[PDB]
Amino acid sequence: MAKVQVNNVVVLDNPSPFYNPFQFEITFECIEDLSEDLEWKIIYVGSAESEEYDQVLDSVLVGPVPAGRHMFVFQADAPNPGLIPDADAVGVTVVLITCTYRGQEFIRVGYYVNNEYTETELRENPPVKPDFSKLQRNILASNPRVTRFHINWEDN
Amino acid sequence: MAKVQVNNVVVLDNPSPFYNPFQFEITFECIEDLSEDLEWKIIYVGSAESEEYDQVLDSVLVGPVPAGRHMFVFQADAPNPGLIPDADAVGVTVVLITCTYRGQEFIRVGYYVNNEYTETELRENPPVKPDFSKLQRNILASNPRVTRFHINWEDN
Amino acid sequence: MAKVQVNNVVVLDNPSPFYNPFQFEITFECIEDLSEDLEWKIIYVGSAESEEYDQVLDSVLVGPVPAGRHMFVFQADAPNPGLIPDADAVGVTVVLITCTYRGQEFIRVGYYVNNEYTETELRENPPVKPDFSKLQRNILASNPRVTRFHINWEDN
Amino acid sequence: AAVLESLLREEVSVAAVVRWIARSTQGSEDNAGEAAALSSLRALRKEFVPFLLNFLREQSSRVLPQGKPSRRINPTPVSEERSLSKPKTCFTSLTDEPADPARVSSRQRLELVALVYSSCIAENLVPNLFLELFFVFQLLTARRMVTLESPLFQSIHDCVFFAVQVLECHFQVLSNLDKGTLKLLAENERLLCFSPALQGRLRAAYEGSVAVDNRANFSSDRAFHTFKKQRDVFYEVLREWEDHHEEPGWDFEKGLGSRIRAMMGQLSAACSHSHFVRLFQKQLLQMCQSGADKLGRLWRLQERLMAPQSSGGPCPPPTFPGCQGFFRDFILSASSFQFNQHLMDSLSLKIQELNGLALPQHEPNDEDGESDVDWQGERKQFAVVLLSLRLLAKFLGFVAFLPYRGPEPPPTGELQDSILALRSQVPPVLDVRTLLQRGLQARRAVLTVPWLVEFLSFADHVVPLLEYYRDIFTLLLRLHRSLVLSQESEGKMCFLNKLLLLAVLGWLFQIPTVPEDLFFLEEHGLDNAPVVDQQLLYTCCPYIGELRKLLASWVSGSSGFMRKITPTTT
Amino acid sequence: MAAVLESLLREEVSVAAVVRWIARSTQGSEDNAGEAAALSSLRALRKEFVPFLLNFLREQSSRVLPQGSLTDEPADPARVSSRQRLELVALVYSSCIAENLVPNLFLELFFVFQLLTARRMVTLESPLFQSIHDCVFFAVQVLECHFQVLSNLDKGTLKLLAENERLLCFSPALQGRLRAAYEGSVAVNRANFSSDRAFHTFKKQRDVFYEVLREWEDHHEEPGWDFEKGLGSRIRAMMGQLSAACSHSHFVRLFQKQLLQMCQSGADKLGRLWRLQERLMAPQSSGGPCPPPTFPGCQGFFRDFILSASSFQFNQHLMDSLSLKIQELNGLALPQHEPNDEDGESDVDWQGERKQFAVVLLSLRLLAKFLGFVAFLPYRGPEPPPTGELQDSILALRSQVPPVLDVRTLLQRGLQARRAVLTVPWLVEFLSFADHVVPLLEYYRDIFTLLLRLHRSLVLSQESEGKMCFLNKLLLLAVLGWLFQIPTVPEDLFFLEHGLDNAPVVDQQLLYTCCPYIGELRKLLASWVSGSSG
Repeated sequence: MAKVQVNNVVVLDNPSPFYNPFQFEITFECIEDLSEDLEWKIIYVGSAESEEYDQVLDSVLVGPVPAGRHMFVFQADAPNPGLIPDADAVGVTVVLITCTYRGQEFIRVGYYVNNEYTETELRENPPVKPDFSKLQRNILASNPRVTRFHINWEDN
Repeated sequence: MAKVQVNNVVVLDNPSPFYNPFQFEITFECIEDLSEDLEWKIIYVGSAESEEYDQVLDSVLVGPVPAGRHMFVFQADAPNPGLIPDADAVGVTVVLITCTYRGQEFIRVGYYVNNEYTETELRENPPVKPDFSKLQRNILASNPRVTRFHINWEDN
Repeated sequence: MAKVQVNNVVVLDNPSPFYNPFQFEITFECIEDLSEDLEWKIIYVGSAESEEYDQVLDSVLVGPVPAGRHMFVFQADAPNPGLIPDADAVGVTVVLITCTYRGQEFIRVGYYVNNEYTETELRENPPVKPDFSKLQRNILASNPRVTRFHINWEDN
Repeated sequence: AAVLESLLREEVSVAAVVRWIARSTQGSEDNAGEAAALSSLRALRKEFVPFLLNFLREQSSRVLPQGKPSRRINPTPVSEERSLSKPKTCFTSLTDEPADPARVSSRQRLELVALVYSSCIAENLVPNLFLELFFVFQLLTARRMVTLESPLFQSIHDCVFFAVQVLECHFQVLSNLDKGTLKLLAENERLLCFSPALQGRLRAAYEGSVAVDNRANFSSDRAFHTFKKQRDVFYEVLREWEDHHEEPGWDFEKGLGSRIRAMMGQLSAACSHSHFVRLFQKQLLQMCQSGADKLGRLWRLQERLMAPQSSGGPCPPPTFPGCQGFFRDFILSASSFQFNQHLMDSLSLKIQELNGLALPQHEPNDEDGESDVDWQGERKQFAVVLLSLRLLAKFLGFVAFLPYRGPEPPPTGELQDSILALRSQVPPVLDVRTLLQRGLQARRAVLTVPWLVEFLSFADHVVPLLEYYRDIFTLLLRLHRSLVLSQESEGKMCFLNKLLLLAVLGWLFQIPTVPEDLFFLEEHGLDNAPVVDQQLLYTCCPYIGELRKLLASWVSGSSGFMRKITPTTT
Repeated sequence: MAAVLESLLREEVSVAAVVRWIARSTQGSEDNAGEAAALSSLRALRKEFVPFLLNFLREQSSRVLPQGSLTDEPADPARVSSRQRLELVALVYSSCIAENLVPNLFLELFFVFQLLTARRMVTLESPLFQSIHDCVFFAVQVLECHFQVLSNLDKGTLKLLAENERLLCFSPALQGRLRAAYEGSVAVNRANFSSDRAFHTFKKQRDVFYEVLREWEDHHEEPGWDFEKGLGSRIRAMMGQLSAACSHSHFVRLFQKQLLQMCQSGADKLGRLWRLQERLMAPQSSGGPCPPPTFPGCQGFFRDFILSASSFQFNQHLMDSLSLKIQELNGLALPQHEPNDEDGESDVDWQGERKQFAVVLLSLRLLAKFLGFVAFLPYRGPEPPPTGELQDSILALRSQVPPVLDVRTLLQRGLQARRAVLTVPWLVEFLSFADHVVPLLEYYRDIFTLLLRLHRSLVLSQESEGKMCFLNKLLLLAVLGWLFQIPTVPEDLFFLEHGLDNAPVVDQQLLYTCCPYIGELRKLLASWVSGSSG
């Protein structure tokens, strides 16, 4: 009987360079009133080898949430290319959008992001040193993979 | 202006093997509380040539009759076969209902009955004798004929 | 999942002398089709002391019974006054309306019947020997006491 | 049939064969020829009694049917502007052959068969004693024939003679029946015609009978308020049922299912099922277990209205009469796992508590009548306890086996080992086997068995195959075989206790769920006190009255092609 | 209580003496008179020294760990104040952990990692943690003793530990050991259905069930998809139609078969995609090395299904089938390898048997979980123990119905037969779904007492030439500590007064599948690294 439920998520700038900030549209329906401020986070998995390279893009504190269907925007700065390793820069990765309440997480709407090279010469000849300025990020918005957990939505 | 006004005469058990008593569920309307008692009497036309063969099934008297939409169910016996002339009874005859108020009649209803056999042979080679073992009377055509008459509603 | 269900039953002309025949209108709703004929019975409780004086007024067979809402009437001859004991003639008794299928009973809608004397002198001076000609039988139709049992409505 | 014919020749005495079937020890008086014949026929043992019973059923088929002015009609004032009441169109000789013992054919054969039948029934070889007594009464009240080779019933004289011969042996059972049935037997004409002595003894017996809450219990405060609301709703639905549970057409489901399910949901919400189950059980026990001449007559009439189903013979299936019905419907309509589990737990607790009550009974000292109340007190106490136990057990057995009960007879001879393995895992809701064993050991059978029978009557078609319930039924079979209504050893068990236990056990062993072959398969203290009286016996077993009805029926039919009315359509 | 803590801090009584006293060890001839007398006198205060000690460290850690331009001051062991007290407290803590006095070993290890991974302070009398230097030194001192547990963790977590700067700063030898670690670690029918209408109706209901499951598979991850609104009407209609023609047994067999079949279940691009897909279904991530019971992935569906069914008939049949299957599986022989010769040609055989066991165990866990979910479903609720008194009625009412599965007898037979690795894990899974009133019945009280005795008998330091392999010990200790740290189980319960087990059957993959919260340690390190860059 979670007070907050989530519904369709629409990523707007799905076609963009590697430096364009993220932009998500989440339609979360809250049933009754909350007592604190919802905390949203974006975690970009810099490398598939391990979490060591995870980047916390930006954490927002949004809680004007009377019952009803609500909206906001979650623009966050692009990941710093320096930390992402070389091999995983050119491959396909995932970006996780998480939400927490009272420091407890309850939804992880994810997204499979891909990183190609736009110019044909680059795909034909992948440079040894990735050049992020000419890298293209496509987020597969058609196949979101959400996972939901049960938490205690108590008063205190 | 008449104090009595029939409003239907349901036929009960229309398909019936012979010897089954006639059943009629009458519903009639009274607007003022007439003092005397009505007289409902039911007639089976034994033969189609003359009335001497007509047999009075029975004649009930009804009362007291206060104002309102009253009803009853009437069950008359089977016709007497002793006075039956011949197979003419097997022909379509009529069973009628007449109610005499103040001792004078003011209505008739026609219900031509198809007095039909049971065995298939009895129709292909019907016996000359009016055998009553198998027959199908009481099959009413459901034809509400109303021969309204201006019966005198004298106060005394 | 009773094949046959029952609904309001209206006893016609509950105020009548002791010799007037019974008159019931039973509207039994059948769900799907039956393979045999319902057996309805009237049991007049002659004496409350024991069943020894019960009178089976008349048993009727009802069919065929395809699906649908159906109704009928159960006219039966009045109980024979000879069998009814002396003390119990003037008191209140019961009349039981039973139905059976394949020799199995599944409804016993009952009725509390009462037997008064119309004229005031008889009530003031109850004769030692009841005279059935002047008794009035009133059927309390407003408080029927039905009882339902469960039977197997199989094909065979 | 060969053994039956051999017995008919009087080659082997009836007592000898009866004792041989019971596996009694061979005494020194055993005859060589009879013993040898019975040993040789032992291969045909274990089914002789069933074969004899079946033989009577077929041969009884011929004796029983099959296996001027006028009135005035004060019109009813039921205007009810509705339905067809609406306007429309422009309307605007067969004699009763008295039974006499003179016209009897093969009297010797009838006597031998009747004696063998009486010996078999009196030794508890048959499963249900009262079923056989009902059949004997049916033979005694046969009207007319309906249209080894020679039939054993040539005329109504033969069947009546057989019935009276069988009844002669059984006098104690008949003597202890209701007053009304005693009167009917005493005044019966056929008894006088065929056996004046038996009728006189029964008349003497009839004359002798005539001569006689808080905030602490409920966690939190929302739970307290919602439980109060649901108790109010439960009482509302109960009052609605009480007011409307006999009017024609009132269906429990349509009437109350939505409300019961909503109650169930809100009650499961705030985990308050335990308290509601406590209330439910308390109401169940309080209600279900429960001119002056005009009041007595009204009571008799009201008893007539609520008499059990007339079609059911002396072995009717389990049923919930009167208020109990409601609760069954309730349990059915809730259809909630939570409520069902809590109800099973509560019923188990109440049954365990009640079955263990001490119930110190009177000590039979002196003949003083000043102690009247004491007797009445103790007896009433026991009766109350027992009745409550039965009720509770019944409902427990109804809900415990609810998921498994269904019109699915035993699957088949093989391929069912999987089902038995699956169903032999979950432990029983109530340790009925241990309770039965402890009750039998402590000599409390009258209190422990009846409610066990009520519990088991709601078993499945696969319960008699499990080892646990198989052992339970074997123990019940031994107990029933140990209850012979002729013996006495100076304080084993009072007669009426034996009658009650035997009746209940036979009814259990004649339920469709229990296989017919199970009964014929190879083989101080609360008890021993006058704690069961006629009223308690007839309350526990409301099918003995069947016998009375039969006699009454005959008398009524003494004073008395149907019709073919076709139903009206919609 | 505080007095005993101060006495230990002053070194009047050796740490070994007090730890032995807490462990109820027999008093040997070498016991010192003064220490023995003091400990005997304070025995009245035993059974609560350890929880208070944990609370004391938790409270003092609050200043160093948040909640429960700025430069990052690197941690160095030179600027350490009151080094003696920190070293003594760390030694006592290590002794307590190594003797299994604490409920959950990995909870304590997680706390140690948190102390080792403290960023900055957030704004006897003197606190024991004046700066990150003190907490880091304490954490490294405690971790030094525990090397086998760390050595047997994942390869990745070993690498993150290996590259940690603070470990190198405070204990180079430990780093050389865990480096060697990462190194080696990388070097590696018509008869069943009565009648024919019932058979046909079962075919339709099976088709409907597979249809609803396919709908779930297609739609159980899209945002907004609620199981109830989606499938409750269809599931309830199926339950009714199946109860109608008494076919619940066959449907439950199919349900259990599918449950076992489903739940138990460029090339470089595919492998990396698999790792990402594992990331999608990663645990709750919120925190806690002892998370509450949950249904991850396909299992979730079935739970929802049962909840939507809300059918007494189906629930009873499922309980019977699950009990039968669990008893059948627990009795499998599972012939393990005989450690003879060093031949490698028999390689495959080992894995064969091992895999078999793993499969069996996992299945058992799953089944047990669902059994414990449905058996206690009617009783579970937000109703903690009513109160100290007036509960005898509730205990009497709830102590009558026999348990759905004779878990006590199975546990006792498994322990006697030395099959703990196979019998305990699924029992823990079953018990984790109890209510707040189960840890009070005599039956389950004895069950928990036996589990406590077993847990106290599992110390990760001894060896007697073939008692129990280390990884088996780790698995059992982790599962038992997790069991003993669920809210339903009272906190005071722990503080109250040949063969499959001998052979190696649990490996790293099985350990991490059975206990998907060891990775928490790894997570912490990763977090630090990320926060080091940020």
